[PDB]
Amino acid sequence: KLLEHKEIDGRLKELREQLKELTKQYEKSENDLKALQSVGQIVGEVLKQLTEEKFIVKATNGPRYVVGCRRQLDKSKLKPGTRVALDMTTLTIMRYLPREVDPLVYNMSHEDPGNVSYSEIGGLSEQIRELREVIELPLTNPELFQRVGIIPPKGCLLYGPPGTGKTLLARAVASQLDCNFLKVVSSSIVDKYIGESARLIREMFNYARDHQPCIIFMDEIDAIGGRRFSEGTSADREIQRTLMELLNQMDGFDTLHRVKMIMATNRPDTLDPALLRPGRLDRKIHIDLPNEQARLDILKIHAGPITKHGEIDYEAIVKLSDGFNGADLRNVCTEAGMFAIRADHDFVVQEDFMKAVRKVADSKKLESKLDYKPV
Amino acid sequence: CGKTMLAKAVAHHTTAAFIRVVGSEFVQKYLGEGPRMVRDVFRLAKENAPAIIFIDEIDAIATKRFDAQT
Amino acid sequence: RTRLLDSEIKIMKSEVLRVTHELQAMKDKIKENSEKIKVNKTLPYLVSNVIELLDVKCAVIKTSTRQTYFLPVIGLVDAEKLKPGDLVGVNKDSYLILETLPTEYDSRVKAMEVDERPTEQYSDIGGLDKQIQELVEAIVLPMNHKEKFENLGIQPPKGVLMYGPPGTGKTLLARACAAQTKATFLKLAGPQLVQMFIGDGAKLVRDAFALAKEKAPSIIFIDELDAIGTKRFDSEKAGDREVQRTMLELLNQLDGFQPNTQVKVIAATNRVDILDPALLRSGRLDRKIEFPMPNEEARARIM
Amino acid sequence: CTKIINADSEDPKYIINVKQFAKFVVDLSDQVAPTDIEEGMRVGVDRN
Ligand SMILES: Nc1ncnc2c1ncn2[C@@H]1O[C@H](COP(=O)(O)OP(=O)(O)OP(=O)(O)O)[C@@H](O)[C@H]1O
Ligand SMILES: Nc1ncnc2c1ncn2[C@@H]1O[C@H](COP(=O)(O)OP(=O)(O)OP(=O)(O)O)[C@@H](O)[C@H]1O
Ligand SMILES: Nc1ncnc2c1ncn2[C@@H]1O[C@H](COP(=O)(O)OP(=O)(O)O)[C@@H](O)[C@H]1O
Ligand SMILES: [Mg+2]
Ligand SMILES: [Mg+2]
Ligand SMILES: [Mg+2]
Repeated sequence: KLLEHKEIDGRLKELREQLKELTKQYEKSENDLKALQSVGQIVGEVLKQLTEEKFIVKATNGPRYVVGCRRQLDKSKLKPGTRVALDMTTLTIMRYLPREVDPLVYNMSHEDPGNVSYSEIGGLSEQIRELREVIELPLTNPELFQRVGIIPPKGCLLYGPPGTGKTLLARAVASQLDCNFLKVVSSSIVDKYIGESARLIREMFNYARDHQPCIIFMDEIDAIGGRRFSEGTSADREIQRTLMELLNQMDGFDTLHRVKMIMATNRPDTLDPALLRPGRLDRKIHIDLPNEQARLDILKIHAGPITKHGEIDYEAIVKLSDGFNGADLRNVCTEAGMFAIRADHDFVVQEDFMKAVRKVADSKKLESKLDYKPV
Repeated sequence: CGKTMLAKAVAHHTTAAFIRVVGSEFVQKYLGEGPRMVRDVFRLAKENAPAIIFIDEIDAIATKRFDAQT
Repeated sequence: RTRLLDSEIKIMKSEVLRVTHELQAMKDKIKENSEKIKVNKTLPYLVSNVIELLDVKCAVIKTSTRQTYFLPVIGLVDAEKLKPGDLVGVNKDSYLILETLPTEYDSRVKAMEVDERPTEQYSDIGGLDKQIQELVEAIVLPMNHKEKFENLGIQPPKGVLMYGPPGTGKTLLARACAAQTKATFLKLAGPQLVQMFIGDGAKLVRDAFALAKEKAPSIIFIDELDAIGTKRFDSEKAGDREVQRTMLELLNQLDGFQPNTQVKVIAATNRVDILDPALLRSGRLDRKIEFPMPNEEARARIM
Repeated sequence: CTKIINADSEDPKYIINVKQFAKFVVDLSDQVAPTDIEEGMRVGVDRN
């Protein structure tokens, strides 16, 4: 009978399993035994080409060198401008490389999983169609402009009082592109080195030409914008150099095409007239305090998931809401539950809303109330 | 007022070599790169041709006040 | 029983191969670990930053001697757990990455953290029981009844502001709440966020809200906010600008693009008209409570 | 002489910093205890 042969296989197959799994722990650890012999390579840049073999480079360290190559590495393809790798010891060219993508901008491109939409914004749909006209319409249908004979605008800015939705409106656009939408906080781009503030604005807009349908968003430009000076401190010397690098990359000696720019500020009083020029910023979109129909709309957006009882007169809340923002109407929906959070009412009565308005209404007695005007 | 525009039209109908630099790029990070970056522009305008240099936004370079401590 | 002696010969031969199999892996680990500890006793690690991770599986790093390098072979760390912007430990001579270093925190932010728990109790604070309540419930309740705000369903309030005359007790609540909740309390001075070099005060703010991002129960305290929060102004020929940069990030790093509900901000000034209205909007600083002078009965209670 | 950023758990593995040059991962000598090598402290360090 072969039944005693199946009993003997339970030891041999358990013996051959101790050969493969124990050597697999020696397999991967043998990869590191010879992976520790590769040597790093100097990253350089090709300047010109003297002869077939005489090349001339400059590292990203310092001095300029005269260098050779391997005889197999496509010497016709090392154009003056490309980025290459070198040898450390003999200092020769090993390998051509593509461009670099400077990880401040990689961590600027696609780190937003935010999923807000045009349904959440309310009250300013006139400007939403206005803002769509520069970033969505000629990107899909360019021929109508070519038939009339004018060029679509480069970029536009958004100004208004604080808390009307200038940041929110760009987040609606941000959930549409997801790969070539560049949002900038306009204060991460500055550091204490010599030219590193101006290297980013070069290399952001170099990344914009590589992904041709693309949007640049520039929030709170009053950090980097400024007017100019008669040179008071030594800090704003090299900010105006960072600022004049921005002005040139917009409309100096370049077909600024398919690269749209959206900018936002609380006060445009402090902006350089060279930057509010109609060559660089084309349209000026004014966002205001919400109307009573708009205050009706914004309130209903934020009163969605509120477990209430159906007696809510939305008119009287708007009737008291005078000169409010789009932001404190979120506060009223927030603070109405703060009266429900005492006395343990899991619902929200209609009475707490008129309580909620009258506490917000006098807390903004201490505001400044200056509208603002771009000049 | 057509400052950059008139320089475009000159660089289109010219027959001479045209060298076009942005004047906020001489401030490199490493020391000494900038003065090397100046002197080989004019050397390249020397060896090449009866050329033309264009430099824009000289306010990035030529200011009035300085400070020899930073 | 005929094939039982032939199948036992196949079992006894393969089982003897297992004795040489465990001896094969027991012998392979000496020569591999003799060089593995060799590159570990190259313990000086020239730390760097991963610039980009190639595909033609390769990477470009920038050492903190301002030197960039290309490597064809990555090393002891694989390519999956890495990303551009990380900071690793690199061999000196081979320039080969070895470990993965955790975090990047300024030591001035580490001084901001309390580890002392300054004990004060609410009975030491007489005559402010309206203000005591709405400070606690606007901070402590989103830390201990998270579902209670989600039972109804609202966003909880974010950011409080206390203001008034200078002797009315504003630090005194902040030292009270540091003794009550057992969370990450983190304190700030007003003019601490002002630096000589540019961008350092801006970098110092985002390090604090990233450190309080890490400790997910945490509240952050700012004392004398009018040092940085002074109202902006348009002027030619002169004027400070650099202090506005630290404010304009503190606007953004608090509220705006990529919001979060994990940290709570407590701000304390004594003059309000100095402040920029961009940080009194509604959403950056929500609850603006005032501390009046004691009327009559609190003065009996205080002394 | 240098300046220490931080320690880490389970190991000495100290992160160090110098004036303009890089940051290293270092170790003690035998002559000093790991007690008074607290974080944010200037220490003297050999050149090799
Ligand atoms: N029209 C609106 N509809 C719905 N919500 C709004 C509207 N306007 C503002 N909000 C609310 O206000 C909050 C703040 O929005 P946002 O930050 O965009 O204001 P802002 O215009 O950017 O002000 P600032 O530029 O000063 O930051 C958002 O959470 C948003 O929910
Ligand atoms: N004949 C013209 N004269 C002046 N401006 C014109 C003329 N035709 C067109 N323009 C407009 O003037 C704009 C500005 O061109 P240009 O950039 O040369 O001005 P500029 O003086 O260099 O301004 P800036 O120095 O701020 O760039 C052009 O984009 C063009 O739209
Ligand atoms: N019940 C109380 N009400 C008001 N102030 C008090 C009370 N008890 C003590 N104090 C005093 O108030 C001081 C708190 O200072 P504070 O007014 O917060 O300074 P500032 O407001 O300028 O930061 C403490 O020194 C304390 O002695
Ligand atoms: Mg905003
Ligand atoms: Mg011009
Ligand atoms: Mg105080």
